[PDB]
Amino acid sequence: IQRTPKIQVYSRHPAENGKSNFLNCYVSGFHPSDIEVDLLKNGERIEKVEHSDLSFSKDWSFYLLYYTEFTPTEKDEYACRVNHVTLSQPKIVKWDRDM
Amino acid sequence: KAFSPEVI
Amino acid sequence: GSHSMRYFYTAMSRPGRGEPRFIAVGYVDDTQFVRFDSDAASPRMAPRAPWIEQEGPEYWDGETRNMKASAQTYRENLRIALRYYNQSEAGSHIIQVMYGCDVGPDGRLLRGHNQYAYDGKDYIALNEDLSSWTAADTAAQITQRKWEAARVAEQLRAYLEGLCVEWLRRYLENGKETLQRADPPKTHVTHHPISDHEATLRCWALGFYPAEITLTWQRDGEDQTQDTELVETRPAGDRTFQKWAAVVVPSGEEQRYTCHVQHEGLPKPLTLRW
Repeated sequence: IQRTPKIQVYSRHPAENGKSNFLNCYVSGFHPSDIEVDLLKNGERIEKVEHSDLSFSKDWSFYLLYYTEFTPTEKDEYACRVNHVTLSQPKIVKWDRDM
Repeated sequence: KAFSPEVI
Repeated sequence: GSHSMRYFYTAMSRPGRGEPRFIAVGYVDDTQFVRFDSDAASPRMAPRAPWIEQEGPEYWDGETRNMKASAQTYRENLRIALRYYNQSEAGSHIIQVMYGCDVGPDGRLLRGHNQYAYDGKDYIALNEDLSSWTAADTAAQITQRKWEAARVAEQLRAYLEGLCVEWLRRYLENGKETLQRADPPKTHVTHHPISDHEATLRCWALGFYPAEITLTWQRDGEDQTQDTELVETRPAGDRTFQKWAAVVVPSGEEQRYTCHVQHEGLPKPLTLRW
């Protein structure tokens, strides 16, 4: 039985409007390994997104870090969009500056 | 430094 | 366990989409230092930390030839597993391996590791004696018989006690400013009302290395294990990690709660409050 991804959306450094930072989406706990992840700015796909090399935890479930440079503001909205064979449609998680 | 592979 | 070295392999079949993908990564503790991907435009063993960069052409070519040979071997093991489980050539499947050594403060072997999974479930593991095997099912008992007949445990044991430990001690010396440096957590408590009658207290740890940490909430000195929400420890992207722990508290009672933080980088455990 296949395993669905946990998703956390967060910044490298505490957020400060107008200061450069990194927006992270960490996906973990999933099996098998193929996974689709997008970072979004006001609903729209960010082009330049990097990820870490495929690794796995002691329970065999995979993890990856997707990340991009960003400068947060009061009104810009950021989110991570994830699809996996275990999801009937893409899961969208909004960035919350306090989590 | 890695080890060599094994056939199951 | 003062330090560890670990290699992780994932081999994944994909019928109709070419040969199975093989990917390898190596770690010292929570620091990745090498990567191989048979899907790269030109696959080689490639550096992922600055302290491995100084190894010469003999190292990188030796590691490259082994990764190439391993990709072929794990492709065969994928073919063998189908006959072990009565499966067809049309479905996609995954083999994973983890292996390596833990050393104490004086560099001696504390313990050796070598386990396999198939489709994310335990398959076979070398026992702590580095001589005998635990198979999870009747398929892995076939492999066990094969490995007993070829004296495979002996070969691993020579590696785990020899080269594994020797190279680990080399990497710890070359990477000592980072590998032998713990970064303690920066900690604070935040407070977020949810109604007139309740509020969340969140205890934060930021900027720490290595990953291992304990965060716990006490109400009136008693651990609140069933009532605390803990997120998975997560990477920040600059080598350090992040984690929080949250509790929901009656308004007016916030001072009855204390957060407790334990980490290798702290001289002693920390107690915080809002």
